[PDB]
Amino acid sequence: RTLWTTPDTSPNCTIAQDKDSKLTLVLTKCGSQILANVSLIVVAGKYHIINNKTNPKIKSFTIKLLFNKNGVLLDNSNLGKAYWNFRSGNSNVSTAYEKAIGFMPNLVAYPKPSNSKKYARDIVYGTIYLGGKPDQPAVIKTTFNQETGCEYSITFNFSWSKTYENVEFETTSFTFSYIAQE
Amino acid sequence: RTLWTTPDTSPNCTIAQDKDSKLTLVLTKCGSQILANVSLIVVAGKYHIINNKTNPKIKSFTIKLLFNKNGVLLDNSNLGKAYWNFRSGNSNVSTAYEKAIGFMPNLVAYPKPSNSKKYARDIVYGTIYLGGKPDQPAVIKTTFNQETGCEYSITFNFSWSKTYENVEFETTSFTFSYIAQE
Amino acid sequence: RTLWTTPDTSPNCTIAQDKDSKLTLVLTKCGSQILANVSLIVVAGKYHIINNKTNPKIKSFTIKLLFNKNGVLLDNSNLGKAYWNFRSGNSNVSTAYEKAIGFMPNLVAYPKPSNSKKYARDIVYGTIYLGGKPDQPAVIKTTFNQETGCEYSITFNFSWSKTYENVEFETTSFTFSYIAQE
Amino acid sequence: SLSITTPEEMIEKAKGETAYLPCKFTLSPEDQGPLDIEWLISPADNQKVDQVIILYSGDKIYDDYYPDLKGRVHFTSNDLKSGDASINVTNLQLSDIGTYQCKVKKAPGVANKKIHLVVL
Amino acid sequence: SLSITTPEEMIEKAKGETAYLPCKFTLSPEDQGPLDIEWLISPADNQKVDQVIILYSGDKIYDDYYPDLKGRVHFTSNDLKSGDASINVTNLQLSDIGTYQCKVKKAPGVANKKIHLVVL
Amino acid sequence: SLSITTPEEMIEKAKGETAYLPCKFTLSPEDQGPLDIEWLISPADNQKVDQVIILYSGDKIYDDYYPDLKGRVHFTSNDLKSGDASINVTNLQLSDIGTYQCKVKKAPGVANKKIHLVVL
Ligand SMILES: [Ca+2]
Ligand SMILES: [Ca+2]
Ligand SMILES: [Ca+2]
Repeated sequence: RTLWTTPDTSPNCTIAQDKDSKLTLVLTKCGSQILANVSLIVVAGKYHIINNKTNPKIKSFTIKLLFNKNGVLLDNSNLGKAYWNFRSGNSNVSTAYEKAIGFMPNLVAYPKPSNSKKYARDIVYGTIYLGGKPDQPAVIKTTFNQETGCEYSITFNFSWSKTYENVEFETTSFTFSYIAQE
Repeated sequence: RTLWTTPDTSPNCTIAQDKDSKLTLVLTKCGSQILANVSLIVVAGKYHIINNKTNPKIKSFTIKLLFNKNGVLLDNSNLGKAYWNFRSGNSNVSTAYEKAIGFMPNLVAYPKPSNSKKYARDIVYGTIYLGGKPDQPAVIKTTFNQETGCEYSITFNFSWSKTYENVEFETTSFTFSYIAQE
Repeated sequence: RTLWTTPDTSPNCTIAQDKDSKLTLVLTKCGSQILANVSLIVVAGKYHIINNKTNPKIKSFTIKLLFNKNGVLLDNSNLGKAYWNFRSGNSNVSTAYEKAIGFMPNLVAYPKPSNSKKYARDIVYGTIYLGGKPDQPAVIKTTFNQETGCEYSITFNFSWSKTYENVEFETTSFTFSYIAQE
Repeated sequence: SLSITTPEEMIEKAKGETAYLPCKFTLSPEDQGPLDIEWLISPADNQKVDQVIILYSGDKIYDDYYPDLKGRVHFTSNDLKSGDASINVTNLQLSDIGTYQCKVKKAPGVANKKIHLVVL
Repeated sequence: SLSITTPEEMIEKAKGETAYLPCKFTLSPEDQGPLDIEWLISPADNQKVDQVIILYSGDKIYDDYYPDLKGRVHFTSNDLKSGDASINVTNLQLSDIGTYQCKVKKAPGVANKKIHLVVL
Repeated sequence: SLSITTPEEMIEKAKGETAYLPCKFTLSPEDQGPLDIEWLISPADNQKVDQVIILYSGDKIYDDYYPDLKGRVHFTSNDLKSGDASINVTNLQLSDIGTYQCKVKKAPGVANKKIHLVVL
């Protein structure tokens, strides 16, 4: 089964201002591993067009998906709920889902912060390319169960080192996996 | 189910001259995502032994898989049809397949070129290593549904930046995924 | 089905000294491909804290998983057998497994060394990050069926180029796949 | 299934006038999800990806997008949810020439329309 | 299911004394796998991952881990497998203040305990 | 299942002579796919991957491969498809010493043979 944003979402993400981005996220359950595929298109606001000559300190930003005990996406997530659902064709089923615990990042594999620092294994790094250009790398750092105010979380951090000048922030796609809660 | 080239193909690919290469491609259907694994061994011709001291402008080449509306591989693809089929053991079923639409890259996820530029998310980048050597990186850039004269396409572009001197073009393997048509 | 080390193993690996490391390895069978997820935490001994100012020649080390004809892990593997098993919840079934041939790396895809050199496609490279820090890359090189004294093998080699000074060897996670024996 | 009238359309208007860009849609019984309307433009620079123009989402209008159209684009219907996602573009400039896309979604229903706008 | 008595516990002891860190566990009928005990400490440096202290695995004790505790930590029970994974820490130092974790496993059974140790 | 006669074979011949490298195969009823024959050599440089020598594929012969053997290698049978994938190598050189592999495929059938050639 597949839980996703659909493959051609309208703006569904809010980073710096309402609906400034399109997060494409597809989660396919392969038993105890989730096979995940992600990309980002920023459509407006601070992160839309990167110019590090004019703004040298814009180098990193973060998108959080926060879930309750039923695996339902919380309102204060950067990702919006309306088009986050189980798939039907190239869209979603009409009714909002009530349960998706089998898609949640495993809390024993990836515990919440505690007196223990989270191990690095709770993170996956990938390198993506802005505008599909081989000389425009950026890094997607995905962390499982980092966040407060939720039962489960997936956090996507986007960062880069190069001094980009008028580069539109729209990325290639990256596949990863993680251990499912059940 | 698995659609593949087999894991030890005879020459099955034509880039610069007939049957000059062995593309190993395994597609395993995980519902709405295809789990894909790829490598290349060049066996003859222009891309077999790279020498950028003698030939500084050989830096990039492309292999295209073109499919019709039934997901059948077209004759003008770089990949040959004879050993591209559903698996049986370590080989293929005897009869050529008639339908593989469930293995095709999704056209809503990855539309053909139009008045709209294709988004970067229609591409996945991976870094592979020639001869398995850690100091011999090359980049595999895979694009979904870029090509004309077909219903669906997967394009593999191989490129490098280093000045390689007498390096045989045979790569490590890379795994990626993509959204399936159905 | 999932064959794993569990997601929070006690020390289960012996590199330089008994039980000096925690290999986290999850294998999920997707028909003819295994979806694999790996990380390493070194807990004691030579590879625990890297200091290449004091020890400039510590740059690479290897962990071997050796399997018999039934896919059972051999005693002389670096990975221990006690908590390598089919999953039950966040742990393992009580009884040691007798058969896991469907999780073994395919011998036609990845033949043992012979008069033929192994092709580079028998290897997958990934870049992981020590302590989750973006400026602390290290390379995980995974080779299928390289080793003697077994029917099947998976070898994980960890190496780095930077001169690390007092960096704890605990890694981010990497996903790959490989062709299954059956 | 969900569909839009005249899914490919040519429209010509004179400089300085207001273009009416129709996007009239018909829902099917299955379309019981949340209504979502998105308009995009393909820039004259063919190396630039499409840009968002205006949205209707969660019964609210979002128009802080494509700078060249800011303030000049509005939904025309007083009852958009009943099947009318049309927009107008005021004070047309020659630079407004291009292909505009209307995307109408009401899960699981989906449809798209493209308009080739010519300004004389 | 497998459980440990007082799974969160506060213990205070004076400098120079021996701390007894209880980890008494109860098995359930399903727990028929190999017994595995692991103790860890969270370093005072919050940027450092947890460190192994001592193990009981394959009916053997492994104690070549956390240098600051080397020689000072021992399993206390003469019959650990019957439900007693407790340890002591001798000659307590102020630097021994921290959170200690006992992990008890007997597949498929799993349980953990945390102890906040204060040295006065 | 598909098999080849003498799947490991030692052959010795004198310098200047022609070596006959047998690859006689037996099909099974299931083998109803396209016939595919590939010959390879393992170079004397053990750090170099195997190289293609000659192919029979889609009822055509492809021989533009291993330069050291170009023009010197030919399929011997006048009816290869009936079970005879043998090749010869003319004007043997000492440098022709090595291990040669014949791969016979007729999906789903598969078999391989290795020949250790010694030139005296
Ligand atoms: Ca802490
Ligand atoms: Ca265009
Ligand atoms: Ca050799």
